[PDB]
Amino acid sequence: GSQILCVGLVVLDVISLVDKYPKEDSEIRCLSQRWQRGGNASNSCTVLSLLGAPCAFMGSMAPGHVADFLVADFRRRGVDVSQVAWQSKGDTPSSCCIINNSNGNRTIVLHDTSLPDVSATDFEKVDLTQFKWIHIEGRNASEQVKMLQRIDAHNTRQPPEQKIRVSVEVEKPREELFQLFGYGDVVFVSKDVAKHLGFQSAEEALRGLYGRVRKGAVLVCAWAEEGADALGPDGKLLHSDAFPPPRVVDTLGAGDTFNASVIFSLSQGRSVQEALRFGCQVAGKKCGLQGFDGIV
Amino acid sequence: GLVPRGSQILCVGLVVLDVISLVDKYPKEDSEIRCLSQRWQRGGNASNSCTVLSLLGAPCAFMGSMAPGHVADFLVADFRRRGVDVSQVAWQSKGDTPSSCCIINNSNGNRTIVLHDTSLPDVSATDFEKVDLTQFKWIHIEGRNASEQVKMLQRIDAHNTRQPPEQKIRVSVEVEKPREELFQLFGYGDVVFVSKDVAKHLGFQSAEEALRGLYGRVRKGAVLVCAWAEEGADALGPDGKLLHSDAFPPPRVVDTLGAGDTFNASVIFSLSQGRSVQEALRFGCQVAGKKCGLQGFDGIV
Ligand SMILES: CCc1cc2nc(C(F)(F)F)c(C#N)c(N3CC[C@](C)(O)C3)c2[nH]1
Ligand SMILES: CCc1cc2nc(C(F)(F)F)c(C#N)c(N3CC[C@](C)(O)C3)c2[nH]1
Ligand SMILES: [Cl-]
Repeated sequence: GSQILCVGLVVLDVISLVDKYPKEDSEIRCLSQRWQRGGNASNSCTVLSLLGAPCAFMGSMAPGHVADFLVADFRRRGVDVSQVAWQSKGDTPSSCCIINNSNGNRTIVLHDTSLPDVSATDFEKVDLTQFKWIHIEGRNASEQVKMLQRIDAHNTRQPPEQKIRVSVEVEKPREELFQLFGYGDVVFVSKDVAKHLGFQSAEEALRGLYGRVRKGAVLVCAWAEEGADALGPDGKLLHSDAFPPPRVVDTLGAGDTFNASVIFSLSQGRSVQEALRFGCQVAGKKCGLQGFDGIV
Repeated sequence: GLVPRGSQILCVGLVVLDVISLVDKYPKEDSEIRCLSQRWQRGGNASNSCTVLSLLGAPCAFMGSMAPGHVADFLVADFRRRGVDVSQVAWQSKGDTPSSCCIINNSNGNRTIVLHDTSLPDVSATDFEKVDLTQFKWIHIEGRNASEQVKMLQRIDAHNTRQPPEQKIRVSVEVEKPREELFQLFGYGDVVFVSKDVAKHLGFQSAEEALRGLYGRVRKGAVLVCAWAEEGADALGPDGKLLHSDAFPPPRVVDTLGAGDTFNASVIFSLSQGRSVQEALRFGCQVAGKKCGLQGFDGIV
């Protein structure tokens, strides 16, 4: 088990870099434009690859010239596309990303093409013996739970030595996804999902939502400039201060850089404290760079 | 391939990739929202004119700046989809192929635009010097880099001087942006298009006021054309006769985006076909009117 699998989205991010965020009905002119391979799992993959970890992407892709750019990006990164669930009905999703240069804030206007999501069926044809770790980006909850149950089942039939570690990301404040809370050894819950539940801090969110996690699972919550916090079976709250760059220029994919760096550090067998710190470290380095090149 | 001699209408100007999103509410900074619909459209004045000329049944070619890439690839395949000849493109070593982001609010209809970057250089007089003019019957220039286009226009004038009247290249100019640098372009071309917005910024309040007020700026024998949306369009020749055509509005107005370009290309086409300035104004108004009740350019003819 040498690879890390990331199940989720691949999107074409059409990035416009603005000197100030536009006012409604205004006609701003951007400083620079760029095309970049997006989607949470696709970003985590980039980050993992840059960190030296052999990784594989699994997500739906619609053949076309857009997919040709995305696939070429994965291949240039060394991201294994073999497990890609190629669809026939639909187009590859795209998004319009306004990056405010003065603060690094990112505004994503997503076009979800209604492409069929990766199903338990697509997941059943996957050889789980090559994977050290598997990360699922919370989208089709009910169907992903079937992929999650399939991993638990494989793990029981395996020695503690060659067991697959699982991580789950709850990013959007969707009720269907709160069932995944749930599964996986490491559960990543976004600051957005936390505020949706009436939690005003990462520690509030952790203490409040730990009940919802599997026995032995680590619940992780990043809180932008406030750093990130973790809560494991011991009940001890772990915290990492952020690593902000002096000039924050691009936060697009920062949360993904966080996730992949926590998964990476924990995959390398480091403490949750060390992994929390490293997550913040790599996410913070990224926030001072455009794209993902230069974080290591 | 082999283009026959004096057969094409050339359009020199912008090509841009417009990514258009329709949203429930305008997105606030640092938010990940889902759009209702997303369109990737080929825009730009000379670009749009080419599309219309192709639909009208004219062999047409586009000359604009593009940088090799995936944005250029989408635009070149859209050009070809609309039968536009793309062999005159000034391919660039530095800069980004223009791409604009438009956010349309559902609840109020207001459009927020993130305009393309300055990075890509315009078509130059040295870029235009390389073109063998003989395959063109008409050359239309969208006013942008005025100093440089003036030399292009001087070049067409030079070419024309040494040709029989039956093989002389007719020329048109579009001054659409209210930029000072452009107003020198009035003195060039056989047909001069002035926009309602340019006319207003110069103090004019009607097509009549604009044509009578600016006809002095044109060269001897030129036609100065001004379309004023719902008020129709006027043309003014060297005879001093102010021509007019009323607008031909559609039953319900769908998309007005690119209708000025549809008008321009239709006036050019009609004049290129040997029709009169009055017959061309009319046709221009008819085609631009039909376009307004249609989404995109699909069935304008
Ligand atoms: C309000 C938007 C925003 C600003 C910002 N700044 C930083 C900085 F500390 F580096 F300056 C980080 C980082 N690391 C960060 N996020 C991105 C998601 C995250 C993993 O929770 C941390 C941020 N998010
Ligand atoms: C204020 C926005 C606007 C509405 C509108 N409606 C029409 C209609 F008459 F068809 F209803 C036309 C036309 N033809 C038109 N313009 C767009 C450029 C043009 C060549 O001057 C004509 C319009 N512009
Ligand atoms: Cl422009």
